[PDB]
Amino acid sequence: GSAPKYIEHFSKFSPSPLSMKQFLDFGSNACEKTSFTFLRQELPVRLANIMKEINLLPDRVLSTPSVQLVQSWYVQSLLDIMEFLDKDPEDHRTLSQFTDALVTIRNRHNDVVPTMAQGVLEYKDTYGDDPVSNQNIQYFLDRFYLSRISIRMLINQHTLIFDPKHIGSIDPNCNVSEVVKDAYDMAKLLCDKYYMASPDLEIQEINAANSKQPIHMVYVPSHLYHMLFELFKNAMRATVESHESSLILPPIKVMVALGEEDLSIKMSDRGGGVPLRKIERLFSYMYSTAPLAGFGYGLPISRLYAKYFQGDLQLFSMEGFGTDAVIYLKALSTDSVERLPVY
Ligand SMILES: Cc1cnc(Cl)nc1-c1ccc(N(Cc2ccc(CN3CCCC3)cc2)C(=O)c2ccc(O)cc2O)cc1
Ligand SMILES: CC(C)c1ccc(COc2ccc(CC(=O)NCCN)cc2Cl)cc1
Ligand SMILES: [Cl-]
Ligand SMILES: [Cl-]
Repeated sequence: GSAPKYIEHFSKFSPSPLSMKQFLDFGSNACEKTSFTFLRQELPVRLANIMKEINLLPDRVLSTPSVQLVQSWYVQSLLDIMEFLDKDPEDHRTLSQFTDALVTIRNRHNDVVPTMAQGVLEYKDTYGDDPVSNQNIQYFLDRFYLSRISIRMLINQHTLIFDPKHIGSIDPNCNVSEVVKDAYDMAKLLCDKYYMASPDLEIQEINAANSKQPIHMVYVPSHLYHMLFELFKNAMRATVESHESSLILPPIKVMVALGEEDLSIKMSDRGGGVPLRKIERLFSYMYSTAPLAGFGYGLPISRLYAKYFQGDLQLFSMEGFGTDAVIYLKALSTDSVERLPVY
């Protein structure tokens, strides 16, 4: 076969990060031909850059089953997309079978998260959980997962639009507070199910420049929902379990602030907090892997969604009181550009 030749060829290119504007323009919308000619080049590039990094893991990680399995999905996926390079953009049947091909590739990779987690596990028992192993797992999986978020983004934008308000998974007029309440409502529903007490919500907006206007942005609301959901679930558990022997149950307070460049979402809880020394481990794939806890993408992945369009997600706590979690997002669509791992 040709996979090592392909990987090698296409890893010579750099991925091309897109901005919200580039994304919106792809989606308003007859330029299917153009998304196709873009993607049949860009996907192999992104696949091959990440595939190259996987193949440079030491052989005692690389030869484990979990990694072999995902390596075979990547090989197959890239091969699926090769078939279209010499194919004819004008032939409407080329276009339809390429969409079929993206969906098949999306389904194929759906279970990477639990697959990789078996690899982390196997490595922990098999070679240990020393700080140096931790940094390497961190470094690799943040890049692997960021890369994966970016590919799904490309693919979702194509299949949603080439099957008037929403542009695939981008909402150009996303009402942040609305996404906050929806994620609260959903986490409350689970909290009430498993704990039979749930905090309330207080939302406060601060629109610095337009004191009274509701706060809107261009964003991917499913991502924002993922992050808000994981935060609510954590804050609820902290709040509820820490106030079991007490009657008052503090609310979870969220502030949504709009600056000139940041759009910031703080979620404040009175769950008793975490000492400073234990905070980093909440972002560690390795320390948060062991053979309400069932729901959510997790902290480390929620931070990647934030980073993905040049934002961040940070935690700061006061042991004995509670924790603030903040999502930092870029306010302006012009500063929202894909952040892709640097190969
Ligand atoms: C990471 C995670 C994943 N899945 C779920 Cl279900 N829970 C968490 C999670 C982890 C840490 C936290 N802790 C520490 C904590 C505080 C209070 C209790 C309750 N005690 C515990 C002993 C007695 C009552 C337990 C733990 C936070 O301080 C915290 C972290 C992130 C966060 O976003 C918000 C937070 O409040 C909160 C949630
Ligand atoms: C995500 C899964 C697949 C996973 C599981 C485990 C790992 C671990 O990867 C390690 C572990 C230790 C070291 C230090 C070292 O001794 N390097 C020498 C290299 N021979 C380097 C790397 Cl790349 C990565 C990814
Ligand atoms: Cl990163
Ligand atoms: Cl932090």
